Amino acid sequence: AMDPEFMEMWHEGLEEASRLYFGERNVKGMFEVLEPLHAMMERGPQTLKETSFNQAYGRDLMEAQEWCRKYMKSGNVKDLTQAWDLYYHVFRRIS
Amino acid sequence: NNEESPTATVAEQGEDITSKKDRGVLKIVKRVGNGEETPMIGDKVYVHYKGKLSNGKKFDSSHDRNEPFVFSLGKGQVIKAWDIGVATMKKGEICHLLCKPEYAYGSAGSLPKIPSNATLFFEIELLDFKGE
Ligand SMILES: CO[C@H]1C[C@@H]2CC[C@@H](C)[C@@](O)(O2)C(=O)C(=O)N2CCCC[C@H]2C(=O)O[C@H]([C@H](C)C[C@@H]2CC[C@@H](O)[C@H](OC)C2)CC(=O)[C@H](C)/C=C(\C)[C@@H](O)[C@@H](OC)C(=O)[C@H](C)C[C@H](C)/C=C/C=C/C=C/1C
Repeated sequence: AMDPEFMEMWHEGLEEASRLYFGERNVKGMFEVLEPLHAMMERGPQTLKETSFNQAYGRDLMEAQEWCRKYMKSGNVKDLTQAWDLYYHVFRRIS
Repeated sequence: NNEESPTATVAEQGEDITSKKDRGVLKIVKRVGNGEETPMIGDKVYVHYKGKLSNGKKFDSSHDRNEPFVFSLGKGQVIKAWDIGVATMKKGEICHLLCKPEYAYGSAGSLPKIPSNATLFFEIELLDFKGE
């Protein structure tokens, strides 16, 4: 029912981002590897399987992205913990 | 000011639950669980927790109530202290773990929250655990 590609791309990217962030203290790297994944979800024409993925996880992923934007504006590290909570929850649903 | 320190209590009274007895992970039981069984390697585990530096500075406050924190045990998903510590717990149990840097984040730490060579204090409640 849900796009295999979107599921595999978020699994791979979330795993990479966690290694960049928790493993390497690389916040910029973390934002960079997830940025085109968020932009995918947002942009036009979508298939049935990817619409289904976006229905299941889109709100949480959008909210995770917004916490990252908040972090950039404010420097509040708790904005990143909020984002990682949401990313982890999605990571678990798709694994 | 003249009250008990939970961190000092685990440092000065906690059992050493490392197999070598190198003092790397010290444990005090706050509330005894009901379970017979402890979680096994590969189990999915659900907890509440909070974490403090041994100097009292909190680094994790938001996971102690509401939605559980989930992880897979014995996989190296979490620091070594938790793989050792949570494996000793029964369902419903609350304990305090004092984790030396060799069983936590070492000399690299996990900045900004965790400085290098930091000894960490956790309170953990084991909520439940599953084989699959
Ligand atoms: C917002 O709250 C954070 C947790 C915060 C981060 C900062 C630390 C201070 C802390 O405050 O927790 C904290 O109190 C702490 O020290 N923790 C968390 C609770 C368990 C014990 C310890 C810990 O090991 O954290 C962990 C510590 C920071 C990093 C790991 C330590 C051991 C080492 O072997 C690992 O190498 C890989 C890295 C963080 C976690 O428990 C999460 C779940 C696990 C990972 C990120 C890695 O295992 C990762 O490896 C690819 C994965 O496989 C995961 C599943 C992949 C998915 C996409 C990422 C999920 C991210 C979840 C993040 C969460 C809930």
